[PDB]
Amino acid sequence: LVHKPGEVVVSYGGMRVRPKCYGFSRMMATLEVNPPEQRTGQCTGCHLECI
Amino acid sequence: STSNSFSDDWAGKMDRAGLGFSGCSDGCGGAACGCFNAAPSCIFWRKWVEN
Amino acid sequence: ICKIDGVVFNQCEGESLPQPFDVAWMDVGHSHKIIMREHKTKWVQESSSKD
Amino acid sequence: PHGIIWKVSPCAAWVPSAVIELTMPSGEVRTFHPMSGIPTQVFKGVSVTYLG
Repeated sequence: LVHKPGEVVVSYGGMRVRPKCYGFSRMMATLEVNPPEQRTGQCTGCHLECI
Repeated sequence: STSNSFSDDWAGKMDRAGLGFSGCSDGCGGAACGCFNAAPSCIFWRKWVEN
Repeated sequence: ICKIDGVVFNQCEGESLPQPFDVAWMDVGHSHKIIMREHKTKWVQESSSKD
Repeated sequence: PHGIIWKVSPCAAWVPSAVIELTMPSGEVRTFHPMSGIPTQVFKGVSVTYLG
């Protein structure tokens, strides 16, 4: 018998899945870009009166 | 334990600077944060007193 | 995360510079991969004849 | 010689609990026992808990 812990089973969200390969590595990905740039700076039209 | 938060650029190496504390904190990621990686960025800060 | 190596994953209305990201993943024989952060694994031998 | 085994579980809380037969809109139907303040092993995002 070969020296190994055997097959590995992983559960995610209560469901047990039997994957093909299991590993941890890096991967190129992008990020979210939110350029608000003073969406609502200052704008209002009102008036004043006396009672 | 590295507390020397001076990369040969701060103005702490003066005779009029005085007493201070070499502190530091992390940053943010994104186009609005100044970098191109959603990860904390190294941002150093130095405070002191004057007369 | 918005795009992984020119593959549409989410809706962000904008792409940024690719950056390495450490995250685990698994395959089930489909086209794209499935990344998972929080997962519980279990190693079982089962005394299979293939080993 | 015999091999009698007992199962003891100490507890001093006695919090109210109930059973939940949740049915997902997709068609799957499962059951679980939620607790009053303890996570109930969230299944596919749903984290319905009970309060006493």
